[PDB]
Amino acid sequence: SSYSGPIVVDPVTRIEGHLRIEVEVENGKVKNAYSSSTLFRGLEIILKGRDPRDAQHFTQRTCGVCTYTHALASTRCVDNAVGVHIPKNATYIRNLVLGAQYLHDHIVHFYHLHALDFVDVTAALKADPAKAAKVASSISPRKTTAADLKAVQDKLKTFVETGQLGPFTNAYFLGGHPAYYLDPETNLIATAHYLEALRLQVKAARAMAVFGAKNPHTQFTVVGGVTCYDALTPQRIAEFEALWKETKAFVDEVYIPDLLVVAAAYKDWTQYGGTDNFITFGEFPKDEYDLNSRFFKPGVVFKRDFKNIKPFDKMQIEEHVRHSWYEGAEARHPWKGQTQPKYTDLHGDDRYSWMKAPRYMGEPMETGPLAQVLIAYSQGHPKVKAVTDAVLAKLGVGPEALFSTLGRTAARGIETAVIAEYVGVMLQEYKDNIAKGDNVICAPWEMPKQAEGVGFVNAPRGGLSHWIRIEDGKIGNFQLVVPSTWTLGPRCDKNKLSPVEASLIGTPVADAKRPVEILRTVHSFDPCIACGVH
Amino acid sequence: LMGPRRPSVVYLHNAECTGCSESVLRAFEPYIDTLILDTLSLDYHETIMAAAGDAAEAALEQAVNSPHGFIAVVEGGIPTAANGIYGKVANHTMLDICSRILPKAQAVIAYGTCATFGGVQAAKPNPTGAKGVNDALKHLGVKAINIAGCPPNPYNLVGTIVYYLKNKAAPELDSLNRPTMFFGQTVHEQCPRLPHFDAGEFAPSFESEEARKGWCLYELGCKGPVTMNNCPKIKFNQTNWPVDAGHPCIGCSEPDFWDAMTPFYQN
Ligand code: SF4
Ligand code: SF4
Ligand code: F3S
Ligand SMILES: [Mg+2]
Repeated sequence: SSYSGPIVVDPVTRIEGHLRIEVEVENGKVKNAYSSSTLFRGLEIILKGRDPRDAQHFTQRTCGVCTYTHALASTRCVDNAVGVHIPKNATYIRNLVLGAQYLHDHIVHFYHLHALDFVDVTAALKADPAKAAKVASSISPRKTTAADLKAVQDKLKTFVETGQLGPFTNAYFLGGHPAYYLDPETNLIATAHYLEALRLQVKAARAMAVFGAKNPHTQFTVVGGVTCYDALTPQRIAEFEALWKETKAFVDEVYIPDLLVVAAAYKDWTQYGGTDNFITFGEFPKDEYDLNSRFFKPGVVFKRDFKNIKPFDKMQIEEHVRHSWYEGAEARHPWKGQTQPKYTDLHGDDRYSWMKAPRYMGEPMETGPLAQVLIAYSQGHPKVKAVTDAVLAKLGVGPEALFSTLGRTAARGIETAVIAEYVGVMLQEYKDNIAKGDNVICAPWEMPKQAEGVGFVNAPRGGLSHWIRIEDGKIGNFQLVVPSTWTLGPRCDKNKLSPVEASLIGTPVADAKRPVEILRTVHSFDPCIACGVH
Repeated sequence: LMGPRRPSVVYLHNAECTGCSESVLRAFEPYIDTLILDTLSLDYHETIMAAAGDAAEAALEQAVNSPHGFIAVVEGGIPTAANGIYGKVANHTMLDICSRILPKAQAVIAYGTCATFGGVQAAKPNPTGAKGVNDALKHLGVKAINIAGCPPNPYNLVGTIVYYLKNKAAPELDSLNRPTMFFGQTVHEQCPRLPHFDAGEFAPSFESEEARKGWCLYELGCKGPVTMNNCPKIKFNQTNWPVDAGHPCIGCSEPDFWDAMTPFYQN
């Protein structure tokens, strides 16, 4: 049934935002790909002329999945422009909320966005719950009984028997599919944990609201620090701590074991969806002005040469428009950025996306968990090395396996585990700082009439930067360069395929009508199209 | 996707950030699993649905043309400039999609300030010509219940749906088409700092001792006096809201707030 011809997936579901993937297939394998982002909003246009203090409120609305991240990036950017050094406690609180965001985002991604590419929920109805419970109890220190899993099966049976399949309507697995491999019991375990994760994520998000007012779209950051004096109180700290502990337990006892069981079943996915080059900005600073003070450090790698990690030079970023729906063909550094929409329809004048195409020293760069993890590993990060090595050993694969769709998915779990533990270290440092008598959370500052600033966040999908030019004390230019822009933007003016496009070459497609293999790879990057385009 | 039994919901994503969808995932008592398994049948939702591509489009068609009827929940503004091309799904403009689907719904809920009033992409100079659902579709007779905020409190969505299912009618609506049971009071009249406002006790800066003591945030830009929402009462995530986190209200449940409430740090 080895198909030759096009496949279009539009909408790509189980992402944030509006993505169209086009591929050409020859003899059952993808030979070419296009990543087409089909919504534009124009937040950079909207920002022009406004008060720099307002930017974070607008830019947070770039994305409600990666909520907080853009508020943080804009506030770091304006902090930097005005030259304010925020208080230690503001760094701690901002870092703690960011840690919490990573845990929420990655848990929801694995279960609620990615897993239906690999789990046949309807096959869970055939499972033996007693066998399933034995398997679940062998992979986690949390013990699960047959009755626990039968309750899930009974609920699902009632739902399926109603004939109203809801979000499972027309799923690629219905009726069976040759690329879906799990046995019924493993499908039941995963489905049980999918459902569990729907309630656990409420707690993971609540942790952000403890200090950050609300989720989605936090409201506690200002130029110069944070506003939440209540965050200094033992009661709020204890509330945060309890939510964090429960979230961490879920990561350690539910997510990571399930990730490993699925990866083991899909070990052929080490052979697809690799990429060449990696960029990361580092995260969780001790010093807001020194990226190398961050718990994860910045770095750049070309052609998988992890022995030669290059320093990150912010001046080597340019955003291309030749294959994008903007005027002309000239790439721009974001301090000289331009956002001049000009639609030509799909492939009109060889343009096919609302995303710009960021290039670093002219090269397309993957960012996100795989970049973070591999660069940190290669810098000798002891926590990243410990977890990564244990994952490799459990799966029985060498390090080359990480350069793949499976590898990327594993890296997301690795980062989650490492960040979950590091939140506890940050929390203790914060408590210790309060105990020394430091109760300051915001510092005074003055608006310059003319300035340049940049803010860097390594968000759940990778390296985020916001760039401001202040003119007459107003926004002269404001440019966002977002992780999904790097990963899922189109080709550049050298016609280099973007990471997602390149990674799709070689994908086998068993059934062109139900191209789950394309979704596996695309979802492994965790696309966010509102982010990528803004 | 649906047949008899649980009421069918078709959820559409226009020009949006998915923060409104994320807010629904925060539903508490009932939680989202209860809502999707017991209360409703969520028959189209691009963020969480299994099907993609042509199979997703077929799921949407099946839900919209069902003889049992459906409720539409709409997230995001509708880009109308340049004949709708700034926003497409399955190569159809969002304007065309909503124009075809929403007149077929038994009821429409516009969820979030983008869908209600146009939102962030409609702020000046509105390069995409984004409009709220009722503005964009006036000419087709669509009158969506507006549940405003950026994002709204998910309590307000669930409460509206439950009311509609029980009473087969919309609750009482204000002049912006928002339910009075949630949007009848200003944020400010419900705020714990109101006694400081009354006393002229304002924080002059975020670093000030007055801020530390919880003085009123009006001088720092608080829009609570001009904003209708239930934030201080219900709170978010069962635990907090902006002013209790020390930050002014930015007015996010009001029309055109991005232009009307700015600069956010002035009054
Ligand atoms: S109302 Fe706010 S949170 Fe909801 S889609 Fe619009 S920008 Fe996002
Ligand atoms: S903080 Fe805002 S909502 Fe509260 S009393 Fe002052 S002006 Fe009103
Ligand atoms: S900013 Fe919005 S969430 Fe409530 S406190 Fe003000 S209406
Ligand atoms: Mg940009």
